Amino acid sequence: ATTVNGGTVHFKGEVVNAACAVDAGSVDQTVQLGQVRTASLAQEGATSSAVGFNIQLNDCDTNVASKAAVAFLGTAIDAGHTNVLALQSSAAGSATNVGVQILDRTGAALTLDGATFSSETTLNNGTNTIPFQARYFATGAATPGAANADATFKVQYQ
Amino acid sequence: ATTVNGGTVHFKGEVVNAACAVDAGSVDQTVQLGQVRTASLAQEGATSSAVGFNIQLNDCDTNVASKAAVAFLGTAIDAGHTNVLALQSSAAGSATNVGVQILDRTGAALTLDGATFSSETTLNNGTNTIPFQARYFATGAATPGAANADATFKVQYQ
Amino acid sequence: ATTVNGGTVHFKGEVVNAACAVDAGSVDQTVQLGQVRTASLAQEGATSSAVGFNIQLNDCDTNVASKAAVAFLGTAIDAGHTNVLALQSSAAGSATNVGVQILDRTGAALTLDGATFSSETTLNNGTNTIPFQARYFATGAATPGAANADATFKVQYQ
Amino acid sequence: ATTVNGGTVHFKGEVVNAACAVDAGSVDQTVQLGQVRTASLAQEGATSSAVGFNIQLNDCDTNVASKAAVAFLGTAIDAGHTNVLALQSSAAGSATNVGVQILDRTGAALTLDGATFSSETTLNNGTNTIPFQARYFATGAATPGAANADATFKVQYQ
Amino acid sequence: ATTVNGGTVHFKGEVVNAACAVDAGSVDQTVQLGQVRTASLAQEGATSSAVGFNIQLNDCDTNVASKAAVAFLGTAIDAGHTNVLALQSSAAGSATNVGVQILDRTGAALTLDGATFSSETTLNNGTNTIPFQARYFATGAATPGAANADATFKVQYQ
Amino acid sequence: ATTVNGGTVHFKGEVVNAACAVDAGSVDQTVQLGQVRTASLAQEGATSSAVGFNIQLNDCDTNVASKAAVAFLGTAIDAGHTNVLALQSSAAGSATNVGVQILDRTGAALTLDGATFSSETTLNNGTNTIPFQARYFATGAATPGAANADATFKVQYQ
Repeated sequence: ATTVNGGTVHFKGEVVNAACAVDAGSVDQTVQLGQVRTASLAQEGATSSAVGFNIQLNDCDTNVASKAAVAFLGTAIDAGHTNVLALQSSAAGSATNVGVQILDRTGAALTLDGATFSSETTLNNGTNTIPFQARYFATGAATPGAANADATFKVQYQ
Repeated sequence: ATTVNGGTVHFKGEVVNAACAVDAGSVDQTVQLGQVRTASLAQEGATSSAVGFNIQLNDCDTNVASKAAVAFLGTAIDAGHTNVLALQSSAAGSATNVGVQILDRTGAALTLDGATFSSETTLNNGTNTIPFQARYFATGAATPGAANADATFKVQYQ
Repeated sequence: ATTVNGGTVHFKGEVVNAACAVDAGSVDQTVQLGQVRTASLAQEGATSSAVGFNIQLNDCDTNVASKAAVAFLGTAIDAGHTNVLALQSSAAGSATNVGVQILDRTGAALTLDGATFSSETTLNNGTNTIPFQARYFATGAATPGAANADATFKVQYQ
Repeated sequence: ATTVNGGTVHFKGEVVNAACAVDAGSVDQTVQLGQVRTASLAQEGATSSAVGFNIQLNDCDTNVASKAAVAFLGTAIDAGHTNVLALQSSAAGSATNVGVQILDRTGAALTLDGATFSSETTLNNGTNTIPFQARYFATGAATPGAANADATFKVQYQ
Repeated sequence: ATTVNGGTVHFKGEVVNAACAVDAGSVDQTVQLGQVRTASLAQEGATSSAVGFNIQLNDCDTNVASKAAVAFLGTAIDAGHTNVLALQSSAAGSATNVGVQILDRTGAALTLDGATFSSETTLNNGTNTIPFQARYFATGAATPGAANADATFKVQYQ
Repeated sequence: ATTVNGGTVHFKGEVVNAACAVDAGSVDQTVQLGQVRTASLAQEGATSSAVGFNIQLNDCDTNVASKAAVAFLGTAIDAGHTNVLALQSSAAGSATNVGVQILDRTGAALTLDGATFSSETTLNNGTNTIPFQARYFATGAATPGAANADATFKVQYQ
């Protein structure tokens, strides 16, 4: 009887030519690292506790590819720390001398060039979960502030 | 003492003469369908796994109306596929022979003309959620690319 | 106390005896198609990915009219391609053998003469948005250059 | 090295002895009102929906002045409607019985004599923005046509 | 080897001499009020449900200032309702007798004169978020339409 | 029946002979730096917190090129600071001794001559995202004011 305007729906997705497809919950996931004390990042090379995040793969076909690796891309904090993400929230409130390190399943920090892939993980037919960890890395004496960071990843099927 | 310029706030809303009001989280929502392999859309009529999204109606009054239906409006991929959304992100990166198909609570695909309303759902006083599903539809051999799409919906109360 | 002259303000608008009124954001809008590779437009009939744009109608009264259609009027690239917009930015830099195609909600290219109206969209009282898509159309081997174009539209109410 | 003629650049500006300075984007701005229906302006005194626009003040010094007001100057539509702008685009095609009203931040229409100043908004050090609204005013039965208008403003500092 | 023109990037920001700095996500934010029924705004003085939004301050120094207040500036709907924002989207389609009220942390509606600051909130070193609410206010029998509004705010530190 | 003039639509884009094409959302994008305090920019060489932005590439073909680099072009603040964007808003109200630095994915600031390309990022078939950061740079004691800036970029494929 009465018809009114409702609104808009935006659909996001991608068609890939690969052995697996990234889950809808892994393409744009947010990782809450929590707070970290300055006393825990009081020197160069100091690290915080790790926070785990996963990249799920769906509809995997082991006949097409047997192993999958992930390479992360982002802004590095320095020219001597290529495996540490630079913080980026705003222009005023952000921690200095602090970055974010992404660790593959072997526990090694991945360099953020978009070309160095992590350790290959064998795939099974179906749903695959690749484990990663993230932590704060101190390039000096840390100062308080926001510690948000962003990165993109690509998956290599071989 | 010290007063500085802060910024600007924009308020978006609508006043409707209807039995229900669309929730602020449903008037403009993003649905992340994730990725789909090209191998899963290798023929005309192929479909992917469905992703659900809801349209929430607030402050519903059953004395005004008891049933609600939703009609979507968007560009169609072809004249032979009038229930398949055409992808629209940019001029370079997009999947070909692929479209987004919107499913109502009965599993049928809705016509994207803004005049074919979904199955009517009984309303109760207060908050009502109308379930919907979105998937990918292949009008041929799919090719890799971005698969973003947009559509608008209206709500009919009777 | 101190009075100085500030400037000038210009107001643009129209009064129409129609069922709806075009929104202020739709009477003069810019659509960013983005870049497209010459490799994707390497032959006659080649098309690019589509970019969407909407023409919003406000204060619609379904008693006056229930269906709305839109015709477009611009310079055609050729007499054998009457649905392709010719590019026009300057005298030096522009793409050759490239045009702009406007697609209505059925996915069909519209003739650019201001007399071939698109598919009639059902109207509801209040805000109405009519979806359109724009893409690049190759009338030959495309060559690099700017690809700016423009057109005027008129709305038919019945 | 080939040297060719390039063209001409014209610089516009003004040196003011005032507390603030009008932004380069506010000295000459175009306000797009959109379309309005004759049915919404079918009687004397009928108003349309308002469209907002701002006049921005830069480099404000509160030590010189603390309050700024704006007076608008233009051709009135009648002797009994001195706060309604007369339309002016060309000798034909303009709307009759329609005018433009500039609304203060208190919602009151401003007299278009260049001497009635608006509400005195309080200034802060730095960028300052004064909100304004423009709407269509019907002095009779509105007729279709173009509804362009122009006005000039001066800023009072005290 | 192949160099092409990419595009343009625009950087927006402000340098302030204040105890805090407004976050990049708070200087220009959109608040989605959602829809409201005319039945909920059927009389003068009727209010809708509130939608919350925050203004975030970064790099706060409690040594410089301990309390922060926010004053909003915009066009008032009338002269008796100086705390109700006037709607402004286009010349047609907006709601009538409907406004937007901004409520501070104490629930009181703020006068939109740009000089009546909200309740003082104590600042802590680092990130501070000031809670605000926005609701709909009826100045009579509400009529259907778009209900967009805009306002600017300034932050006082003392 | 009733046909009225609707308005104008302008299509903007480019045809490029390159390995990738810049996304429509990256050809002309506005990034919000936010506010920054003069206390954080109180000396030459002082920097602010970084704000990230991306240049998305679409329809990438790794058979044409495997790496992409971006060079930015704009007005430098001084002769000794060739990698700091000069602020440009208007004849009044801008900040002094403040500029914008665009940081490569390696964390280094880029020279703004349109010929110093950033570090190459490996490309994959399909959508590619190149990360960048923007911050404020002080060439002296910063003064309050607006801090808007502009720059153009070009992409090298090799």
